[PDB]
Amino acid sequence: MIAHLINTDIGNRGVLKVYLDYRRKNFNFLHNSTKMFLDNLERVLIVTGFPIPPMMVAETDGPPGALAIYRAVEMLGGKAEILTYSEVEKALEPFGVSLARTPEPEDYSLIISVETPGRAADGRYYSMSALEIKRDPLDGIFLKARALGIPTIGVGDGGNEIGMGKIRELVVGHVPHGEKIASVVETDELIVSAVSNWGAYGLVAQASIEVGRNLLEGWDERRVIEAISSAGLIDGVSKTLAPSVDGIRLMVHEGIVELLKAVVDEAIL
Amino acid sequence: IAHLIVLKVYLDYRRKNFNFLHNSTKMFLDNLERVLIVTGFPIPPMMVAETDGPPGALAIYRAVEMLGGKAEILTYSEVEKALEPFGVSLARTPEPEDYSLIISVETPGRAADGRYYSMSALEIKRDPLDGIFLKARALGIPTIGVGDGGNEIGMGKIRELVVGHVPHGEKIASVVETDELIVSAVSNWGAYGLVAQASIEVGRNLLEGWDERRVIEAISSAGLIDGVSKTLAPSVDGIRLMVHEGIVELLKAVVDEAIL
Ligand SMILES: [Mg+2]
Ligand SMILES: [Mg+2]
Ligand SMILES: [Mg+2]
Ligand SMILES: [Mg+2]
Repeated sequence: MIAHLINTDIGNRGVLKVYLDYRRKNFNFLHNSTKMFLDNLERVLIVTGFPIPPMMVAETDGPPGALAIYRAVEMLGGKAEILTYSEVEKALEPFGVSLARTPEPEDYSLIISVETPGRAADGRYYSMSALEIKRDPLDGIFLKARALGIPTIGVGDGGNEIGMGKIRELVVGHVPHGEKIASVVETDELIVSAVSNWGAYGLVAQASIEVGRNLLEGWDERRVIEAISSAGLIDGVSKTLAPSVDGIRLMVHEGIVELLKAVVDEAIL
Repeated sequence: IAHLIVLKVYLDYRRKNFNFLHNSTKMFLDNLERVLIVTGFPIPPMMVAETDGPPGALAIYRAVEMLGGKAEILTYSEVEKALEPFGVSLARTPEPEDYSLIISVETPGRAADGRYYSMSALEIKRDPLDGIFLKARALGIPTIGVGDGGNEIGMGKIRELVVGHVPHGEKIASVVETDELIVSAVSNWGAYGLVAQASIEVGRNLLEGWDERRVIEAISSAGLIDGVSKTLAPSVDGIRLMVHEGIVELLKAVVDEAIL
């Protein structure tokens, strides 16, 4: 089971307990997110980028997952665009990604978020340690998407990201500073995972099984993370230019991607 | 770890007993003197042992000795045959009191009516292996169980969860209790998780060198069948080796991340 794997025990009690409760009530959240995904591939807007205090620089968690989704959208026949901050744009350049310009919800068939800050109750943006984020927000377009009724999907691994507002109670209860940190921004479908990137791959993995083709094949976790790390995107925990994400080294992320590919291939045969 | 390792039964268990893997691990590490490991799960109608369990028993067996303890295995004859190549100590006329720890990796447990059932409610007709866990509990001897369906030794500890989630549950849920219980998708993974956890507790990767493919093909050739297809395929629980290899590699990396 993909939804389970992407939530593997990291050492982060919060996310795990959120997953347990969230899943007890929405057992098939990953599949539901996948149906919405598959049904609206015409023109997908993908948003990522999470500034990290005190520098306010974007981290390694989120961009890779976005890239993986983008790649899958095109393989399935749709078009995609990415909405992020400057550094993240530079980091993804080697991959020739279409960058969204003066985007309006109406223009897209689906808008997905991978590790993007979501407004808290007090209208402010917070990191997992309760440090206010100072930088132009990206969640604004989701509020408009929701008001227009345009399909929305959120991926997060902490409680403070876009789409997390759907399970705000779970965050307040299981995560530190949850009351002040939890985002209120809702999403039509939500994917919770231990590492946002993983949640992203899980979507692709499930889509792959739904379609009968492994859309994850070719993905080189190592290369992608080294590339964006080189380009200046920092690790969210060590807050340094280490080739890792969420304080975890590549062997673990690489292992999850490989198992995902394996599970997908098995299910397809 | 406790996660990487029916899904609804696990889901509830981890919510009720959040530290079941850690607690199992603690017990494991504090009673390595002489460990009795029991496996072997008959598959009706043939009543021949499957590929799920023995590989797990073997990995635990290896870890006990690497930690300075001694291990013995209690199983059915074909499983003995299958494990022979690994130079495993077999148990002879074993007594509860003789061990500091008794562990079960996918072994059938009596149901409420004293009989043994497969997850499909077919009756398992072959000599029990669970009696020693009943006496072990009455004697106060540390006991750990690993299972993946609800009819295995140790599953008695969460009987309420099995009767509710599993089909035929009321009839097949095992009554046999164990002090600590490890629930997992595939029992082998449950056993590996135990070793992976012990590894982290000990600052040493006890799974290093574990060759999943090697083990499964070996016991498969030896005669042990895939539980789901009931055939001589080199798989366990109807899942091909590459998924199991991936699970093991993931566990090894998690351990490394923690150790270093
Ligand atoms: Mg993160
Ligand atoms: Mg986060
Ligand atoms: Mg079973
Ligand atoms: Mg099994």
